[PDB]
Parts: sequence; C-alpha cells; structure tokens
Amino acid sequence: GFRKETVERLLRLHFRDGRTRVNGDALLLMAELLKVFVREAAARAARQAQAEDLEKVDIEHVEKVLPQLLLDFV
Amino acid sequence: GFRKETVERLLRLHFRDGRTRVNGDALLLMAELLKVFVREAAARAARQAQAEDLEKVDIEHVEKVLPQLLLDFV
Amino acid sequence: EQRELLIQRLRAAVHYTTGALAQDVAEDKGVLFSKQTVAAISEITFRQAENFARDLEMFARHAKRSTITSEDVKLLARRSNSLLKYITQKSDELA
Amino acid sequence: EQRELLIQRLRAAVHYTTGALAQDVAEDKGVLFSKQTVAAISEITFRQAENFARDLEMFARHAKRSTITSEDVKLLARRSNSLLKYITQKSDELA
Repeated sequence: GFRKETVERLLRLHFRDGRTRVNGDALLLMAELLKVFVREAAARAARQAQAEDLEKVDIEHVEKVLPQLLLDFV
Repeated sequence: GFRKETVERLLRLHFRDGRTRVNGDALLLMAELLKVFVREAAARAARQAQAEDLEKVDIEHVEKVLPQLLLDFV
Repeated sequence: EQRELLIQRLRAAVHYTTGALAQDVAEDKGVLFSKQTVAAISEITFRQAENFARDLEMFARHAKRSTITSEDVKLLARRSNSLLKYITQKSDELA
Repeated sequence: EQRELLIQRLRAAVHYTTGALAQDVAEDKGVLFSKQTVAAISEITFRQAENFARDLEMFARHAKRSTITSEDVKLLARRSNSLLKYITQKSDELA
C-alpha cells in the first residue's frame, strides 16, 4: 500500500536525532505495518457500523474502535 | 507504595527467559512507576465519578477512563 | 514554508493510500466509507506513524545504533503474537 | 499448586497497596472508592505489571543484556514527557 520512499519521508519527519536513518528492510516492514494498521482501522470501523445497522461508516464508528486499535498497536 | 521485593516477584512471574533478572535501581523505579499508575487510575476514575455527580466511584468510572489510561502508559 | 508543504504532501500521500486500502475493505464487507471517515483514518495513521517513528529511533539507540533495522520493527510488534508473526513472515521473505 | 498460590499472594499484595493508594486519593478528592472499584483497579494494575515486565525483558535483550536496568525502565516511559521526567528524577536521586 505504502511506498518505501513515502515511509522514509514520514519517519524522517519525526526523528529527533540527526544521526537517525532507517535501512531498506525496516522501510519495507514499516510499509507493511502501516498497511495492516489502516486495514485494521477500516475493518473494525466497518464492523462497528454494521453492528449499528449502517452501511455507511462514519467518524463515530472510527472513534468507537480507536482506543482498542491504538492499544493493540502500542 | 509497592515494596521492591513485591515488584521483583511480580515481574519474575512474567519473564519468559530464565536468564532475566532485574537490578535494584530498576526495581525501585518500577515500584515508583506502579505507584503512579495506580494513583492515576484512582484520580481519573474519581474525576469521572465527580463529573457524573457521584461521590462513590464505581467500576463503570474505571472502565470509562481505562482506555486512555492504558494508552498513556503504553 | 517548506516544512509545512512537506507535511501537506505527506498527509496527501497517506490519504491517497488510506482511501485505496479502505476501498478494498469496503468491497469485501459491503459498506462504504464516507470521505470524512477516510480522512479521519488517514489522519490517525499519519499521527500513528509519529509514534512508530519515535519508538524506532529510541529502540535503535537503546541498542547503540543510529540505523533502524528489522529488529527494531519487530520490537514494535512485540505485544501481539499475531502481528509479530506477520512482520516476521514479511522479514523472512526478504533476500 | 504453588504457582496458583503465588499468584494469589501477589494479587493480594497488589490489592493491599492499591487500597492504600486509593484511600489517599479519596481523602484528597472527597470521594470514596467502593470495594469493587478498588479490586478492579488492583486487577488492572496486576495485568499492567505483566505488560511492563514483558517489555522490560525484551528491552534489555534488545541491548544484549539479561539484567534489566534503569535504562530499560526509562524506555517504558518514553512516550510521556512528564512520566519520563518523573522516572528520571527518581533515578537521579539514587546513590
């Protein structure tokens, strides 16, 4: 889902040390981790909307699933 | 709040490696961290009960504050 | 300035990818994600990438390294057996 | 058996400390914590100690160490500037 070059730029936005770099393996794995995170957010919010008998997923559904999502990803 | 010997026994209950030990500094700091965690849980649940006009703090108040508490402690 | 525009471009890239990934979930589950919902998931993901980035930097430094490796990424997934297994699968696939 | 009784004794010790700490918060805020609430906070704390213990073990190992030190505890607090400052204060106090 995510390109390695995008992941590198995203991570470099937040590093506090100028020495910090990220190798290619780690960029690929981070792209995979971010993809799983997005897919989980979407799938969980969709299941919450379905449980509330709605076909359209709203911000309220994301908000309901967000705390456990963040807890599951540390 | 917590004794170092109790903290050591608590942590040793969960270590998956038989080599794992914990030095005295770390036991003291973990006792302090656990004390902060309990105090935060109690204070947050108390403030939630107060916001709901109750003087007695109930499990529902703990449950309401629990997700952000766990997120704040990683 | 340049950093503000960079942040905008990176938020836009995350948003594009988020919409693509959400569309796949939508077709599988028979839901639709509104534009507001896609934007919310994208912003949550952009913010979560900051937590990941800061952790990776500190994890590598904890091991006396300035370069983040697969070992640091695996440590991000340590609390979920299934996530660690998935990341480890993807790592083991690499040449 | 022995491990089950150990777990009971450790849960009891955490519960005793939790009640003492809750009583202090109660007197300050003018609330009371029911027995059920104290037991719930204690069980949450017992479970959170497992997450801390498993993280500390992995953090020390990430640095090639079998002994957990203050550096590993500081890494637990890394995401909260205020918690890290507090833990660092307590660490700096030690002889």
